[PDB]
Amino acid sequence: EQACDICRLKKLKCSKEKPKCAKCLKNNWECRYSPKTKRSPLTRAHLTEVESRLERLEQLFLLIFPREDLDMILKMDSLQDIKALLTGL
Amino acid sequence: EQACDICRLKKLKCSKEKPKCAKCLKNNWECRYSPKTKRSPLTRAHLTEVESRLERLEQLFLLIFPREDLDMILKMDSLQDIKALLTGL
DNA sequence: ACCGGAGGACAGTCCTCCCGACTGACTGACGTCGTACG
DNA sequence: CGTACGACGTCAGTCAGTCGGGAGGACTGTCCTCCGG
Ligand SMILES: [Zn+2]
Ligand SMILES: [Zn+2]
Ligand SMILES: [Zn+2]
Ligand SMILES: [Zn+2]
Repeated sequence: EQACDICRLKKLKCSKEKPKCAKCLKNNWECRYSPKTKRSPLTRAHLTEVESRLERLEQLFLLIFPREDLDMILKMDSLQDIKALLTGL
Repeated sequence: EQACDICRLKKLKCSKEKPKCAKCLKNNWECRYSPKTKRSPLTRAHLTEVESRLERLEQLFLLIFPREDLDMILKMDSLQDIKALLTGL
């Protein structure tokens, strides 16, 4: 089943043979089969672990700071910004 | 297709007839077909939105509580109590 | 009766991969200028 | 001097190649019902 890295990236049929394969072989490229990427399980128990801890950190957050701040953090991607937020106390 | 509240809790086969079904007519029972109860979507995109929020709060709380059992706190249910606690900031 | 879990239709993932559109390059054709000849 | 021919340059059109939206579909895991112990 698994297509080689390059065929994946390019989205063309892979011959998939061993070691290399038609277009990496032909075209002159180093053909690889990368490991599947580890992702979190998409189960319902796990979505619920995570929604319900996020909820409880939100509940605790609100005893400490205003709701308007909740909404800012819940969007920040930068670690300086998450820290500065906290520094304006 | 939908089974009745009761056949649902008792786990027996439901006749499904409306308004009152098999048993619920028999045992002269309060027969409800309660509406289809919502869950949040199990999709990858939504698992991931929620995991990004949780990470950001998780990070914000590493700085509020650099010292431990945040989990102790996360389990409490009382608002006064939690706030009595935190005022040991 | 009661309820753990089998059974199965279904929701949605998460792969590989075919196909269409868009961009770039190459070739051809036309037009304009310059030179040569009358 | 004037006209004609050739050569070069520029523009347009067509073809090919590549990134991309996403169809196809096996599969993971859900989430019902209700069997039978
Ligand atoms: Zn390949
Ligand atoms: Zn390859
Ligand atoms: Zn019923
Ligand atoms: Zn009923």
